[PDB]
Amino acid sequence: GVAEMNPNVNVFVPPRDGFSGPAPRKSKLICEATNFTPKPITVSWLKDGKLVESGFTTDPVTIETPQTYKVISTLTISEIDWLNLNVYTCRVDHRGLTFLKNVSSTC
Amino acid sequence: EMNPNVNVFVPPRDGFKSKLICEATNFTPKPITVSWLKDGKLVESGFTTDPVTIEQTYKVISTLTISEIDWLNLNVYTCRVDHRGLTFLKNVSSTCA
Amino acid sequence: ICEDDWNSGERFTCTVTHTDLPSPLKQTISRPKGVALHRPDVYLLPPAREQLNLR
Repeated sequence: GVAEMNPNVNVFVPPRDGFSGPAPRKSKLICEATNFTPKPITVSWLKDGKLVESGFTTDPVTIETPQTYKVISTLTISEIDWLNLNVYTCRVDHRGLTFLKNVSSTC
Repeated sequence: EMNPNVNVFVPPRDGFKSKLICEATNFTPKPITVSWLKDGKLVESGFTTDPVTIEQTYKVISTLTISEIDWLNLNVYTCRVDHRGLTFLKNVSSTCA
Repeated sequence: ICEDDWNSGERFTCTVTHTDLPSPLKQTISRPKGVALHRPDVYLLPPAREQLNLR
């Protein structure tokens, strides 16, 4: 068949005018990680403690001296759930370590 | 021939140099040009273009390298998309501003 | 800032870049014009005799 690092969780949220389409409007959530090796990360979405099993598309991990990689994910959400102040957490499992990142729309 | 859906993402309110993604999914044909602006001025360097994937539709995304100081000062980053001669603009700003 | 640039009556406002406030604040710091020049009068008031008794 010697570089061991930790992933950096980066969660993207839509702006105040990022919703479009017929009512109810829908948006997307992106959780990316860069500068980490190896790549045992499994994409998992948690909505207020509830595991999401539908509406997500896990794209294949691409390729960006250690060899780094990047993974891009997409989760379909709704505008109604965004107005109820629901915290979305991007679960990251890297070599057994659990990485969490709580985001919301509170100013 | 369909109009691409321009969507620009913003960093979270509670902090995160972040990145800007301008998705243009559900577009045809495959060729598409995506650029970036900064307060109405052309951007020379500081951004890349990911290869177009396959979702018949495709998927094209762009990454812009910005800073936290230059993002919370009422700066508009319009994602100019030229598709079949049609220029698509999307002006975004701070949600809490 | 040059000395001659301040007497001309220009608007010098500073800005801050903080993550808590999304909208920077503007503070107008300009010298008002049209005022006159008055010679200051300096007066000295000796302490009263009611305080020296306490020592």
